[PDB]
Amino acid sequence: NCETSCVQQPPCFPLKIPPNDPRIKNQADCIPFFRSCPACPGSNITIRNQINALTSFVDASMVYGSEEPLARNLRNMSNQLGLLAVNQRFQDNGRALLPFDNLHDDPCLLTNRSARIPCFLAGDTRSSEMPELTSMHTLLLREHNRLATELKSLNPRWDGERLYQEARKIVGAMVQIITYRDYLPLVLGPTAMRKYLPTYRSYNDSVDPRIANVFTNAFRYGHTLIQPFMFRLDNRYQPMEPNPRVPLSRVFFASWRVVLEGGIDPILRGLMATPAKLNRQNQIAVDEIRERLFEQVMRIGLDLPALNMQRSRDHGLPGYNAWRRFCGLPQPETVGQLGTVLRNLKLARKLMEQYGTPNNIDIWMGGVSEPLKRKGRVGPLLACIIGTQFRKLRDGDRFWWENEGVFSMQQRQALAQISLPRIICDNTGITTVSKNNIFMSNSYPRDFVNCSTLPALNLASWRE
Amino acid sequence: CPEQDKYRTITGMCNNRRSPTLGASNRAFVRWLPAEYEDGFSLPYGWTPGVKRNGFPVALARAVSNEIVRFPTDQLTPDQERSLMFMQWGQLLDHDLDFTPEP
Ligand SMILES: *[C@@H]1O[C@H](CO[C@@H]2O[C@@H](C)[C@@H](O)[C@@H](O)[C@@H]2O)[C@@H](O[C@@H]2O[C@H](CO)[C@@H](O[C@@H]3O[C@H](CO[C@H]4O[C@H](CO)[C@@H](O)[C@H](O)[C@@H]4O)[C@@H](O)[C@H](O[C@H]4O[C@H](CO)[C@@H](O)[C@H](O)[C@@H]4O)[C@@H]3O)[C@H](O)[C@H]2NC(C)=O)[C@H](O)[C@H]1NC(C)=O
Ligand code: HEM
Ligand SMILES: *[C@@H]1O[C@H](CO)[C@@H](O[C@@H]2O[C@H](CO)[C@@H](O)[C@H](O)[C@H]2NC(C)=O)[C@H](O)[C@H]1NC(C)=O
Ligand SMILES: *[C@@H]1O[C@H](CO)[C@@H](O)[C@H](O)[C@H]1NC(C)=O
Ligand SMILES: [Ca+2]
Ligand SMILES: [Cl-]
Ligand SMILES: [Cl-]
Repeated sequence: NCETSCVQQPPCFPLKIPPNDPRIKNQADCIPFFRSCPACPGSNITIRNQINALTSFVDASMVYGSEEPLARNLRNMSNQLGLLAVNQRFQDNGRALLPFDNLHDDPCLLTNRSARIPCFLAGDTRSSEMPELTSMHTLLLREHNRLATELKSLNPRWDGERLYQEARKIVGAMVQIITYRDYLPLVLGPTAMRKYLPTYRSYNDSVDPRIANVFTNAFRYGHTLIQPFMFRLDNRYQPMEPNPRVPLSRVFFASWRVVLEGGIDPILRGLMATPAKLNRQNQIAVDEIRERLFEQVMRIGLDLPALNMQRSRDHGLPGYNAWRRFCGLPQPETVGQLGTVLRNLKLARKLMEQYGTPNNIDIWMGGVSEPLKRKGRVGPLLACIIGTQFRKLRDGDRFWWENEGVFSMQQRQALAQISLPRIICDNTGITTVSKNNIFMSNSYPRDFVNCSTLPALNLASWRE
Repeated sequence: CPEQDKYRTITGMCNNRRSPTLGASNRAFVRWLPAEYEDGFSLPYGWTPGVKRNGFPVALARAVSNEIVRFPTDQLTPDQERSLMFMQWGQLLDHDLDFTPEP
């Protein structure tokens, strides 16, 4: 049992405790860690590699699932309306909630012993890790059903299957548009955006669309954005008393907070009107994830940054310099050289003391240490890894929304009008949302607008 | 692998017609660089006490976190140009791209 043992026996790779740890005084204890499943179990021939359980494509598989039995189970098979299943026990001000999962070992039940609210069921298994993630999953579930209803009235001749697939296709396209038009320019900054994601031309069947092993660790740069609380706000965007700022170590797997503490509208409001944490070289990640990760469901609070580093070792990822060289970036060999790259000598000194050489700095650690690119939230190394991955997911996807034959010229012109704030308007009781760009807008009322001003998705070009 | 289709499969299979598992679920990640293991093929760096990586001792992941990541919560800097929605879309998007299973 990796969960309770400190013995390093496969598949356990527990994180050891250093002397003078600020939290774990018992040096015979450990932070539990299971090695990722090998692609070829027991082999002495193959170089160990890991598995991606999901479709790499930006296809809303977190909504629909990446496996056929699960995809079937998430659908409402009780009629021919092509809808996804909704919670049968609870509603959110008369609006759909995700169905519950029928888990034997449900972590969500341990977050509030009396509430007895189990984990939700979505396309991806992690849907209940934080209520803000649950809210985004619920929002998209509602958007599919809203689309499947709006298509039934336009085309009464279409059966269930056609309604489900056509709504799935639109949802998939919305995730692509929001990701590449609004999200990625703000992650990468404009120079990295032009370098790694130049204007789309067309599908290219020679572009490998797989997720690279390094991306699974590099995309964890998001851990530096995490706030130590979940912020909830009322219809006037004011702190929702009681508990408007719940510590993160009290929200992990707390599906009950979505059912009994106001639904998803206060959560979405808090996401829109609260600023993200800024990654700074001496303020990398908060103690709610660094000291108290999942503490109410486990024997010990975990350390997400430390888990990231142990994971990159588990995955056999090369160090910082090898990745800088892969990207065509200079490779600092010493503390003085690293100081220049990081434009921060104190940070270089700290890194060198730990690692001895920039060749050994773990990819996440080195990546998040780099100064941020102008109007971006990653340095050159992460911009390269992330930008290269997303170009492959776009140029390598036959069903990319702009690819000839996926949608008509008219359907594409209609899809270009979508936005995440408008999705929030059509599926919640929220009447005042963030102005575009939703990822930039963070101050109420300065960056907020009325839903009526936002154009809706015109489905006219879907009439058969 | 059908010659003509209108919708994606659930597994991602057949998106690439020449190599139909590419981007499909439950497959090995692609590698952009050869892996680096203590024994060259399976054991992670830090697995064996005393075994150095490229001439240097392996730092404990928890020690790196304590020495480099740890900072006083009261000091947190809010990002004037990013919403928490920027953080949440990231995790949501990540959950459309990869999930690395464990035993
Ligand atoms: C469809 O996409 C294909 C993939 O393109 C890549 O991915 C996309 C997302 C973009 O990022 C794009 O920039 C990427 O290239 C694309 O095919 C690719 O085309 C390039 C250019 O022709 C090919 O590069 C050539 O490779 C050969 C072979 O060696 C390579 O592989 C080995 C082993 O991994 C490496 O060790 C090498 O360093 C190379 O990477 C080279 O010999 C060749 O270089 C020589 O020739 C050029 C001029 O011809 C000189 O400038 C050089 O100095 C050398 O003398 C190129 O580097 C690439 O291999 C190929 N990839 C695949 C998978 O086929 C295709 O062109 C796109 N089609 C359209 C219409 O867009
Ligand atoms: C609510 C905020 C977030 C978490 C809680 C959280 C937690 C994790 C954990 C526990 C893992 C697995 C750790 C391990 O290797 O043992 C994890 C993996 C990854 N994350 Fe995390 N994460 C939260 C938030 C984010 C954000 C905002 C991210 C990106 C913008 C982000 C990304 C990822 C990714 C892609 C991974 C790897 C997933 C995989 O198995 O392939 N996380 N995070
Ligand atoms: C667990 O959830 C329950 C609700 O099911 C919370 O209980 C409420 O607590 C307040 C005081 O804090 C009381 O006024 C309510 O009457 C309680 N409701 C019920 C139904 O008991 C409880 O606070 C949550 N527990 C924790 C530890 O957060
Ligand atoms: C299926 O759809 C009907 C009509 O919208 C709804 O009343 C019912 O609750 C749905 N079933 C499930 C399991 O979501
Ligand atoms: Ca996917
Ligand atoms: Cl249910
Ligand atoms: Cl890789």
